[PDB]
Amino acid sequence: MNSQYMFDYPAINIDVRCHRLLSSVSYVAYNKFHTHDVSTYEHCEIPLEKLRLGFGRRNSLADFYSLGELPASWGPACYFSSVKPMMYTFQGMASDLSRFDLTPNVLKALSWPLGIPDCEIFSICSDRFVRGLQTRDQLMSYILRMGDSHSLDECIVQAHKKILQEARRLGLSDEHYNGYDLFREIGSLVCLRLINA
Amino acid sequence: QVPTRKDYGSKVSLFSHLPQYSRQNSLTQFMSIPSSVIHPAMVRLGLQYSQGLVSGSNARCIALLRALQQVIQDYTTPPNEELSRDLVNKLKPYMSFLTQCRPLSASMHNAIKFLNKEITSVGSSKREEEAKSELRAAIDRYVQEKIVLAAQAISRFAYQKISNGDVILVYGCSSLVSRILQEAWTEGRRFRVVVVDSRPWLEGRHTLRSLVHAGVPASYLLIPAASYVLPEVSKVLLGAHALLANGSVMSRVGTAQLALVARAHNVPVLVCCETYKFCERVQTDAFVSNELDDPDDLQCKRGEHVALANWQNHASLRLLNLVYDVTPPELVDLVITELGMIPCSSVPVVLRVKSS
Amino acid sequence: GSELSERIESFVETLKRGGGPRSSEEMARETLGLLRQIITDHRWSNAGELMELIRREGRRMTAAQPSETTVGNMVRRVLKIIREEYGRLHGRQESLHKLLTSDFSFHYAQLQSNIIEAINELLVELEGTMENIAAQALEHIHSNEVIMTIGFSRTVEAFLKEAARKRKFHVIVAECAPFCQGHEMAVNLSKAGIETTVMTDAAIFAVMSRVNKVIIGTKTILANGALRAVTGTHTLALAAKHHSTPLIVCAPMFKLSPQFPNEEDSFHKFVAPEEVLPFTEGDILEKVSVHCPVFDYVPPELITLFISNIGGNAPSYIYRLMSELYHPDDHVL
Amino acid sequence: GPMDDKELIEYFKSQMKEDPDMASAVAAIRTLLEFLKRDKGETIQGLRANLTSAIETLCGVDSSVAVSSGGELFLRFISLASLEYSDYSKCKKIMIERGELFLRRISLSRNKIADLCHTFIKDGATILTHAYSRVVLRVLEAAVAAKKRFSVYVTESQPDLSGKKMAKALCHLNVPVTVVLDAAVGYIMEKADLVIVGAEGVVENGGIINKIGTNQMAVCAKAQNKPFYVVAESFKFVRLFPLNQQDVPDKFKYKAEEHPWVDYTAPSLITLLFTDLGVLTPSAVSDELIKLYL
Repeated sequence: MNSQYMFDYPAINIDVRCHRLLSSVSYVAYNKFHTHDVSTYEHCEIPLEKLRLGFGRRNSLADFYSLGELPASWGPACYFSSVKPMMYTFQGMASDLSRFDLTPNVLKALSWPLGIPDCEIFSICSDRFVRGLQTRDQLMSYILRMGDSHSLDECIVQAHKKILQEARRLGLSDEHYNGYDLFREIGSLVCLRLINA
Repeated sequence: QVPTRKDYGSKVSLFSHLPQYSRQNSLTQFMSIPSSVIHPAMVRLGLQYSQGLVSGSNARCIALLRALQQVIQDYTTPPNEELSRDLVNKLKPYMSFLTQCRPLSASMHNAIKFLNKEITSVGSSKREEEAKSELRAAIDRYVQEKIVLAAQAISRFAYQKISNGDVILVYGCSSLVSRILQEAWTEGRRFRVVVVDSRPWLEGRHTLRSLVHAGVPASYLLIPAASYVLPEVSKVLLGAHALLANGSVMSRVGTAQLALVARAHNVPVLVCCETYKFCERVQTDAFVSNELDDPDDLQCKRGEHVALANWQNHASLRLLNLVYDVTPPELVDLVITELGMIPCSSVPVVLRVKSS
Repeated sequence: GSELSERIESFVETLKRGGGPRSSEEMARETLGLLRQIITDHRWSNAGELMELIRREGRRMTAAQPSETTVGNMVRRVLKIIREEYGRLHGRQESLHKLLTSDFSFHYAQLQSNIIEAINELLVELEGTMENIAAQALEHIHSNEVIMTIGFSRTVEAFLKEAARKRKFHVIVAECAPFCQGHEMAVNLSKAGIETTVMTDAAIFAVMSRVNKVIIGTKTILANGALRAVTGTHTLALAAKHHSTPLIVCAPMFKLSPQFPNEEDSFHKFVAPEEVLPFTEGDILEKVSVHCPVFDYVPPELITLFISNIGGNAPSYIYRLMSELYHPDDHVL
Repeated sequence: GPMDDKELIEYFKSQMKEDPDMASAVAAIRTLLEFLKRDKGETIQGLRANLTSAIETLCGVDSSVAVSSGGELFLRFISLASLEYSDYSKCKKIMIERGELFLRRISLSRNKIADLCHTFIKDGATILTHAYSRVVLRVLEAAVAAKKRFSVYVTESQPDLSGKKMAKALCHLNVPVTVVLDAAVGYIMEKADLVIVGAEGVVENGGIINKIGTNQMAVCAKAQNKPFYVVAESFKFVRLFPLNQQDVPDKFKYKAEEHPWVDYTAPSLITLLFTDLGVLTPSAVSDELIKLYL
């Protein structure tokens, strides 16, 4: 099956002492057919060990994992996206505080989604940041650390679920958060929480 | 040395070239205690082989490989000798004794060939403990790759061929078939299973229990009534003891008959088998190569009288207990292996790519 | 030079006039020896000249007697050996893999020695073919079996003689009319203690219901698994298929020909009508058409198993063996 | 990104319309390679995902088995090329070169099939065909050029009368041809000497996916001991294993009362297959597919 070939494999290392810190995923050469299907997001290969491959052009990412499936490829990196493309606010603001480091209410507001204050999403959403082969490890590690699972696909599903939960809490509409760019959603939510308090 | 097991009863003329033993008559009664000419692990393994304490082909292969690991662990090299030759020459009588206890299965033969190739490949300059550890690791890796990952891949492949609301007919006991059905039910497929069983082993009951413990609806019947149930059957799924170079399926007796009756009812036939059970030999019928079990197992108590009791009193009476049969490749629609979905005619091709 | 030319002319005339080497193995050995002498004596610089010379000689021998496929098979085997040696000494099949993932003028001094040693190894393997085939007799014959044969096949005779050393069975031999060579097979098998029956081909169907399996030889094996056998073998195969009786072809690997059954009107060998209708019939011979085909075409679907020096195989795998022996560019020759 | 869905569909349709002789699979492979030419990507993962989406939308344009076969073959070609070169620039150059060579090789498969298949046609033979097929037309042209005389029967193919088009194309080169109903397959089988058909897709076990009326003709030829030959190109080798007619994917049956457009023919009903690889038994297709995928 052509959909099972893997150029690189994500090796996950999880430390028991703290899941939100030092838990990482590296990428190693595979160059062979994997046992399961593969999903592509921002040049990142996710094995579909717990979810199944899906097809179509559904509007939201939730429309896929609500059926226990994941799209073959979605996000800005792909020319034609299974999810409906959309834009999020406060991207320029995120690029602005990309220079700001981790150094009261602001810390509690920015503690999301890890629960421990962090400012990596600002560097993620910065305009100087470019997506390629060198940024797979850090982005996938952030996704892994945000969720609580040993599988990347489950971590992505949980990340989108918590994004939707925070959007419900803050009163934003569901249709404006579909999962096209998870990290842009995280940055927009963090910026909204920061400006709120 | 090791004495020769005595044949029991009178054999059919067409099957006079095959051995036929008695379950009660063991060989270790003529062997020393403690065992000296035969390693104790091999003695115990042959004892459970002859008594039928382990029966499945995968189970027999796993037990043989564990006993071989124990023998290699307990082995020591003799002065002025080489590991590669001495180990094989020492293992040969153990395999002869095991064959005397019960004829070796195809998976057992393939495992023996693999282990002999691995032992012959051990370098002379290699240290004894390093060589033993490498052999044990090779045996463990062989078990892992050829059984567990192969079964997982076969189940993943067979999930795509199982749909909601279909009827799957299974025969006897096969770990691969039960595993496939269990994962298919687990992932969310909804179906029912029809279990076919035959005397005197009645191994199918085993599978039935597994299905009952998995929540899968199941039905039970004997092989002669199979033609009654195939009209409602959507597909037939069969395990295989071996796949031969001509594409024929060597399996438990009654498999070829079930395939023929399914063909008469226009239902697809799928055979699941790991690639390590593929054999280079060919066989056109069940007469040239087969196993003769204990004829006394055919005796059944129907009412208050056993008609086959003291059957050896009648000079012309013979009791035939065939173990295996051969299904021609034209009676099998699909073969499921860890390599993918292939036809029977592709069996030699796999044999070409696995060897080199 | 002159001696090689005389040998080639004698071989061609013997093929044209019939007779010569009765055994197929003997004919293969003579063809290999002739090709080796051609390679040694004739002058060539690079692989291309040698291949063209071998192609011309093989074309001549094949045109001498098209029904003798062993000579052409040997020529193509030698050509494939030359190609393999040149590729091994110079560089480092058509498939989807080759299609997706993307010159014999060079001269080498040691190429000739490699070709000669490969030919010698091929001859050595050829010498032990019959024993290799016969060593598998016990795996296919059980006690008190009934075997049916047609004509006189030396490979089948060796098979049955080896099997009879340890098992008792019955053999039925059909006399391949008009040249009733089955009588020689029957008397030879009876001399070895095997119980044998002599019958005509007209009874092949009648007794087929009491036959356990059929073991036959062949003259040629086609690329699709079809057989060029003695006449009457198609009827025997049809009768065996009617009763689902397994049919075993004991044929060495050197009888495989990469040709296909597309060729017509040259497949069967037509001989003088005297074998079928004697000249003493008289006037009625003026207005009667008499045809005596020697060979018959057997479709691959009527064959159960092929037993060769490399083991047992299904007909559906024959192509792969044909891919391992001959280059696709040498089929036309 | 570059060349969105509209441009891809336009290029595919333009390639199909400009050269009506070119098959759908060849046009799809050309569109995929010309997409590969201008991608402006830096990673092989995004390239693979973009090519997969392009194949998805192309199969959305045309519901034929051959388009999907070409898409899978192109994906395997990309994976094989990536396996040898790690750097993306060198890999892309090698992919472009190998794709040009692949297009050149697949553009002349029809002539090879004709030259290898016309020998099986005898003088005075009666050829039975099912529907319109460029490969069958080419093999009959090659047989005619060999100064051979034969007659051809063709069914009308009721859904779309491509049999009439085949009959006119055969009359163009002065070939005695006859048009029969789709219900006259069994009636006329006894008069035909051999049957030659095309195939939209060759499945793993050696069977074929073809026009809706192929299975009837194959079964009728089997019932009367008539040879059944299939001419098909290499790029139509699909890794599909249907068990019956219902097991064929629905994306190929419809949109191309109950009116399926294709059917499956088992390998046991096929005598030989004529491909650019040569004359093969149905068992060789599975070997080829196994060798391709490691």
